[PDB]
Amino acid sequence: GPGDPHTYEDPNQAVLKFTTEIHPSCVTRQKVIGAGEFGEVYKGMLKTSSGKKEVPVAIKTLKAGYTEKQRVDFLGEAGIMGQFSHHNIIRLEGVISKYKPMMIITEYMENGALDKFLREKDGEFSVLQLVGMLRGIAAGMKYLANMNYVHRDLAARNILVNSNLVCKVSDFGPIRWTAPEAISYRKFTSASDVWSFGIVMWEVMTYGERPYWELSNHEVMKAINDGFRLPTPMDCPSAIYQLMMQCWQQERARRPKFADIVSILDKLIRAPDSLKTLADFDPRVSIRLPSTPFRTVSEWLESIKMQQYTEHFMAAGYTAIEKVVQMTNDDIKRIGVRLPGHQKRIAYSLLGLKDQVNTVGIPI
Ligand SMILES: Nc1ncnc2c1ncn2[C@@H]1O[C@H](COP(=O)(O)OP(=O)(O)CP(=O)(O)O)[C@@H](O)[C@H]1O
Ligand SMILES: [Mg+2]
Repeated sequence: GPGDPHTYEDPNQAVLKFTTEIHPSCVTRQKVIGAGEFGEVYKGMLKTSSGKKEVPVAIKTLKAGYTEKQRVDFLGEAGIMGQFSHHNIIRLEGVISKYKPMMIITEYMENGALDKFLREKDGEFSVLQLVGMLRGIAAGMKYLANMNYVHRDLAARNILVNSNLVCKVSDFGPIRWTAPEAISYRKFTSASDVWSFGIVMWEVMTYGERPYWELSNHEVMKAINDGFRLPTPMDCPSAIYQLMMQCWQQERARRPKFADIVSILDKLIRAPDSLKTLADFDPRVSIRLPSTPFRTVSEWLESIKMQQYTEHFMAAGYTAIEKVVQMTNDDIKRIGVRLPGHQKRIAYSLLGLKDQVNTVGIPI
């Protein structure tokens, strides 16, 4: 579980260790329900034990004529999925790796992909019901982050919905969903997943509108890099749009963590009157212009790419900004910032931080 060693970089080993090899005689294939990258997807039934009643499943298959790399990549997804056990993460029943066709057998999600489901159900849920869907997705992502798993492809199309409307993250083992630092520098983290989650929030509250659909990919690239952002969906609580914008902070360290997101959404759901104030919706607006105070020492340090010293500050008792602004340049040396260039970068930043805490602006 969390904290335990994980196997995210060895597909065959994860298949061996974390999947149940299912005998083909236990699987009954029924109607086709989708087309995947590697082959058709079916609804079916699974006998897990000789003396047990069959249970409904989804059956993902690998197309005939596959290459061995396609086979490894296909089954590798199950090796990842089998390490997870959470209400909002797709549950793996097992795989067939010994006989053709290769199969991945999962719980059946009758309502399919969330973006398609919401378009089919346009306008038919309450805002509160939509926020509960987002809470379920966030809870799954909180679990993945705690499992030190970065998803990299979080989008409404990769959330599946079952008959009880439970939303579950899938797709283990797309510029409009990807954080700026992940596109430009390939820095994928749970914080870039949080960016994606903000996009998912926008997809859900718009009932499956395509993000930045008015724009080409090249225009999306300028938008995200320069700081343009999606405008509010129609009928979107201000608290929910403000959370989207927080997920889309340019500086990844300023984005909320998934544990924070779940707590925020829980508070809103428990007091649903908090959802009644809406963000101003103007149908003529397609994009917001760029937006023009550090909460933690870690945020401040990462803003200047000095996060490698975070624990050095904490251990010495410099755990808040109001403490940091009292630091001399010799204190920085004292706690272990040895490299002169790093001393200089922190010293200069502290000057600006001291300007900030001493700023006064009282309207009369
Ligand atoms: N457990 C499940 N229950 C019900 N339907 C499912 C399902 N798993 C997959 N599907 C259906 O099959 C479709 C495609 O499945 P899936 O997303 O796994 O293919 P894929 O993973 O190859 C796309 P990509 O290559 O972009 O990751 C889904 O849109 C979904 O409708
Ligand atoms: Mg997938």
